Order: sequence, then C-alpha cells, then structure tokens
Amino acid sequence: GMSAAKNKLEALKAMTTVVADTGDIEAIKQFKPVDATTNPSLILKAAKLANYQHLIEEAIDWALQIKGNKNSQTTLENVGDKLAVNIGCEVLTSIPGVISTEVDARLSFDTQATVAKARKLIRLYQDAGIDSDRILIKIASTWEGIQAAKILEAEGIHCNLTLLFHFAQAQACAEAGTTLISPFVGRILDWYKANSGQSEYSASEDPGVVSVTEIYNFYKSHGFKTIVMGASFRNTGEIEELAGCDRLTISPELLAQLEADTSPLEQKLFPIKETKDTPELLTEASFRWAMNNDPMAHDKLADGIRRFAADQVTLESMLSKKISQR
Amino acid sequence: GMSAAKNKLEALKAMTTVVADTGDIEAIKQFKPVDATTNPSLILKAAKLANYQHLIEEAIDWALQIKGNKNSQTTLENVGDKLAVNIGCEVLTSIPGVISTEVDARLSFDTQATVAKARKLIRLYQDAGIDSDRILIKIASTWEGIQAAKILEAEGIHCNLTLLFHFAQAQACAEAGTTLISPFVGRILDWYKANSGQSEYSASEDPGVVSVTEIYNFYKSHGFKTIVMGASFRNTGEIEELAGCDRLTISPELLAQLEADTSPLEQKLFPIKETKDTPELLTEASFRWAMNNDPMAHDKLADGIRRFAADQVTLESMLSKKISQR
Repeated sequence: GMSAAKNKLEALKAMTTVVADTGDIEAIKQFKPVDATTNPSLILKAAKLANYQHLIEEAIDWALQIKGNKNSQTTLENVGDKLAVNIGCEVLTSIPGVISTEVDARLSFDTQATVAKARKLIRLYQDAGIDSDRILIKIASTWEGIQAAKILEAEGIHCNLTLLFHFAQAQACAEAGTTLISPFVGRILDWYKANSGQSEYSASEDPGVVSVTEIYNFYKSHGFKTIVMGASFRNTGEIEELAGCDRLTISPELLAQLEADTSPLEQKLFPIKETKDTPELLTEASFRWAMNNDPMAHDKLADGIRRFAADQVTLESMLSKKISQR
Repeated sequence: GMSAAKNKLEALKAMTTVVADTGDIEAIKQFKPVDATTNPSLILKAAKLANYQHLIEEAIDWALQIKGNKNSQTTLENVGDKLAVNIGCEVLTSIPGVISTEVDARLSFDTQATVAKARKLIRLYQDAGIDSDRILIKIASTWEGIQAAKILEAEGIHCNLTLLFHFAQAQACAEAGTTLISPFVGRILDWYKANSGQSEYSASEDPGVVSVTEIYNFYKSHGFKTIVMGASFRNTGEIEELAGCDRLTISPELLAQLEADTSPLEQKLFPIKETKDTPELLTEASFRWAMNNDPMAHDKLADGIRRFAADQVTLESMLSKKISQR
C-alpha cells in the first residue's frame, strides 16, 4: 500500500476525474473520459473533421428553418452557437458526465451580453433534449465574466471559468459561487520560458503547477466549493505533478502518452481539511490591481481572449461560405 | 486572507510546531521554541561551552558519588549519559514542550541493548525530577532500532526515530507505533549533490523535501499517528518548502535567518483527510531489500550512525581526562 496499477491513464482515473480536452468523438471513444471540454479553437478544429461536416449543415438548416426571415452578422452568430452545441451534443452521447461549451469570447468584457449568450446556449441544449446539468458554460475569467457567472450560477446555470492565470481570479471566482475553474497550466509555462531567462523547468518548479497548487490548497483549506480543473498542458510532467486534483482536462496527444506509460503514478494532491475562515471579500479594485500587477497573468488572459475571439471569426468566415452556397 | 505576518520565524510558528536543533540555552532563550533536539554531535558541541563546564562535573560527581565502587569503560558510559541528560535538563527549564535525547549510537543494531539504554535515560530524567512525557528518546531508524521503539512505545516511553532517509523506514516506524520521526532533509540533499550530476536543486526539486513530502502525505492520508519532524536542513529554502508540517527542528543559524526574513510565508503542507485503509504490514525482508536498493538511504543511515558513534568516543576521550584529574 504505497500506490494502488495497470498504467498512468488508468491510475489517474482513480484519484482524479479525467477529462478529454477535445471535440472529437474518436478521441472520446478511445479514452473513455467522464467529462469533456471544448473551446473556440477546438471547435474550429473539430469543424474541419469530415465526419462532422453533416453537423455544420444541420446547424445552417436549424439556423435557417427556424429563421425563415436574414441578418448577415446576427444570423452567422446563430449558426456559430448551434455548431458548438451540435458538437457538444455529439460528444455527450459517449460520456457519462458533463460538457463544457464556451461563449463567444468577444463578449468577455460585457457581463449582460455574456449571461444572455449562456442562457441562449443552455436553451439550445434543452431543445436538443439535454438537461442543463449535463452542461458547463465556459466563460473567460475577466471580472465581467465572473460577475456573469455570479448571476448565472445563482439561477442554476453552471459555469466553467476558464483562462485562469491567477490567485485573484481564483478567489473572485469562488467568492461568486462558481461551479468550476480551468487554470491554463501550459500557458503559464509558455509565458515564463519566453520571459524569464529560466527556460528549463521541472514538474515541481513549473510555475503553472505551482500556481494551480496554491489555489487548490487555498480552496480546500478554506472550504470553498469550486471544482479545480487543470487544463491546457504542455506535458505529462505537469499532469502527473497534479495527480489527485478534482478533475484534469487533457489533450488526446497527452492522453495517449499517459496510457502508454506503465510506471507507477504517485498521488500528489490530497483531500485537505477545512480549517480557515472564509476570507475578506476581494474587491474589484483589488482584483484589478492584482491582475495588472502580474505581468504573466495580465499578458496571458488578454492573449487567450484575443486568440479565442480570432478563432470565432475564422470559424465564421468558413460558415459564411457554406451560408452563401444555397 | 491569503497568508496571515511579522516575520518568517513568527509566521512558521503558527502553522508548524517549531523546534530548536541545539543543546545551548542561549539559542533557546533567544528563539523561544516549543521543543528542542540534541544528538551526539550537538552534545559534543555543547560540552565545549564554558557555562556548561559545571554540568560535566555534576555528571562525574553523580557518576562517582552513586558509584562509590570503577570500570574504566562502564563508568565512562555512565558519565556520558548523565551529561546528555544534564544538558537536556538545562534546556527543559526554558521550553514548554519536549526534549529529544539520543541513545549511544553504537547500540544501533541491538534492540535489547537499545531499550535498556532508553529506560536508563528515562530513569535518569525521573531522578532529576522530570516526567517521562517531557522526553523523547532518539534512536537511529534501523530495523533493530524500530523494533526497540516498538517495545518502548508499547510501555509508554516515547521515541524520536531519527536518521530517517526513506519511505520504508517511515512505514515501519509508523507500523510499530512510533511517536515521532525525524527525517534528515539536508543530508538527502548532500547525497544527491555529491552523486547525481545535478548539483543545483531548488526547494521543489530538493530530494529531501520531495521525500519528506511523500511520507507526510502517506501518514495523513493513511491515518497513521506518528509525528513528522523534518530535521537537519542545509537552508531556509527547504524549511519554507515544508511550512505546515507537524514540527520542524532547525539550527540556530537557520533560525536566525528565518527571523531576519520579513517576506510572507506561504503554507505548503496541509491537514489532509484520512481516506485510505492501513496498508499491508511491511516485513523485515521487504524493509531490508527496499533499504539496500536505495543507494542514498543505504549510504546515509550507515554514515550518520558512524558519525554519531564517533562523536560518542570523542566525547568519551574528553570525559576520560576530567575523570583522571581527581
């Protein structure tokens, strides 16, 4: 009784809820995760799949057949959402748990627009015959996005707060009653490698791992209920260094790697007891200072937002063509 | 509510029972720890103190006045023990907690001789008017020394199992009902630096820290009651990387350093929940293989034993002179 095997994928599945970071059933079928996650990039990617081409149409159909009478932008944005939901719908058939679908990132600094879109996406899922509880609406972790999550969570729409790079986002998310957070580990790494002069890190010193660890400890030791889900890893090293965590979402590439590795897997994160009083509320002004004060988190949020919004438009360009071919 | 300050010494005192690794009241008075620890080296060292010279006599006196009628070895070994106890006695006056006094390390591979000596040392403390519960008898963590600790602990003599370098020693100690273990962190470091080709380590990758962490987690997650007390540090980095631990014993040099540092101190070790079943008993044969199989722990135990036994004889040489001057 030191660890208890088979291989690392199987091993991890026993101390941590494993989640596939992909839009593609093929990967889900092969790895049999309990949740899955997508995002604008992964949706763009999945949309390029041959077997998924049918889903683009069924989206335009729905968009059109519902919308008998055309707003070249408004109507594009309805096909966009439907496609994401269709793709979610497909993965859902093959997983026992939950799906994470992300709102249009262009909405990131606008709380009300964000909540509108979340309810929208939920409704679209209800239409497809899916209980809202099978769903996590993913929102970039800006102040505004967290305020959104507050409102939604208060009426039982569950949120995945993503692009999380910092303690301050963590505290705020939790203070607002968020269901889950998805800190972007690999990206914290990327930033430090490209900016620090240290440019080799090991699992322990990996600043993403260090960050997600502080947060995890803070959550459990303070009784906060928000699920902690590491995401967006550069390597197995980091995933391993987090083994024990509530959940972890993992690329099919890294997923394959884990399954192929037969070495034993030491648990690193543990159930910790609640022993500290819930702390002073983190104010907007304090949040914003914290966040401006940390170069890497300041950079990496903005950039992930830029990147995801960009992928929204390139996704839209491609949908526009299919649009005009009628 | 992130951390809650004053300086690092004071900070650590709040998440961890702080212990001074020294024989000298001057250091105890200055740092006001709750426990203290000594060992053959520290006793040899303390014995060189001017203000302590009186204690060497009072030891020879007692040895002689009790022993009206001289065995040149046997009688030396009685003055030895008394001196350690006298020195413990002195530190005890200035600490609210417990003292750790180590048996003659030459006894390390002999269980019965060891238990005899422990009871002896306890009795000597009772004579000085001290409840046995104020005392931790320190024993090298060989199989034999652990078997000793079993016997003693079963009759309520409490043990500090020291020179701990490995998981296997940890499991065995705990399975035998040991009160406390003192893993030698700095020494694990020393070994790796001198043997691995990696020769810079940071707090996270420090193999001592890594080891003591695995153990700590194993203890708490498995319900075992043995106190974990990191010891014998090369630097503040390691002590910090362990902040939260049950206790930590620390040199006055490192103690000074901690007090002088005003940066905030993040807690790293937390109260973890008991969730796993007590594991299969670790057999002698399995212990001995584990231990032979790990170059560093195999080296470092033997060597710490050699070193401590050596310090016993050099301590004795010096006592022999004071002996013959009558």
